[PDB]
Order: sequence, then C-alpha cells, then structure tokens
Amino acid sequence: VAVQEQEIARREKELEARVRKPAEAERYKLERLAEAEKSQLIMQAEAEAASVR
Amino acid sequence: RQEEIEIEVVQRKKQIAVEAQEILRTDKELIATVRRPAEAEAHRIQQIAE
Amino acid sequence: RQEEIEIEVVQRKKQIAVEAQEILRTDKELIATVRRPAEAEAHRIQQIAE
Repeated sequence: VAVQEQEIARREKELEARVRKPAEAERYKLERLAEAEKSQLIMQAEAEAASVR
Repeated sequence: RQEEIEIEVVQRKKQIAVEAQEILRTDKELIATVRRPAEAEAHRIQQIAE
Repeated sequence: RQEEIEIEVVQRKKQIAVEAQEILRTDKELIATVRRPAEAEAHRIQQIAE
C-alpha cells in the first residue's frame, strides 16, 4: 500500500511529461503555423486581386 | 478434528485483515491507473481544441 | 519482509525525484524539437510569400 501511495506521485509527474507537455507543445506549433498559412493566403489574395485589376 | 478445523478458522480470521489492506491497495492503484491518466487525457483535448 | 518491501518504498520515494527532473528535461527538449523549429518554419513562409 505504501509502495502504491508513492506510485500516485509518480504518475502525476510522468503524465505531466508524457501527456501534457507535448500536447501543449503541439498547440503552440499549430497556432504559430496557422499565422503563417493565413499570412501566405492574404498575400496571395492581394497578388491575384492586383493581377485581375 | 475440532482443533484441526480451528486452523482453517484462524486462517480466515487473518485473511479478512489481508483483504482489508487489499481494498486500500486497489483504491490507490485505481488513482494511478484510472483517475489520473483520464485527467491527463482530458487536458489534451482542451488544448488541441484551441 | 516488512524491511524487504520497505526497499521498494524508498525506491519509489526516489523515483519521484527522478521524474521531477524528467518534466524539466522534457520541457526544454520540446523547446528545441518543437517550439523553435516551428518558429523557423513559419518565418520561411513570411519570406517566400513576398
């Protein structure tokens, strides 16, 4: 029982590094990569619009 | 034979105290194998949803 | 056997301090493998778009 009372404190740290931290890193990646996709599409839109006018 | 079967009685009398620790063990085990892992899995969703 | 199983208890007591460093390691590792590479990849787009 004492061994598993320490297994709790274990998983609480392992899960932070295995489950939480990478999901949080993925969120930051997705956000700053989305700004780049948007930036390229607005610049491309302006180019196509200028080419038409 | 009254004394022989009494050996089984004292064994059961002790087995009860073993299983009392088993409940407590199984409880902590479920916190580490089910409650905490599920709480971590739920946080992923709240992050990848953003 | 009370003293033998205590060996496992002190091992876990220390394993907790190992994983505490593991979080910190994994954090810095993600800055070098994910956050910074993604920030570099995003700059390419802002340049090739011009």
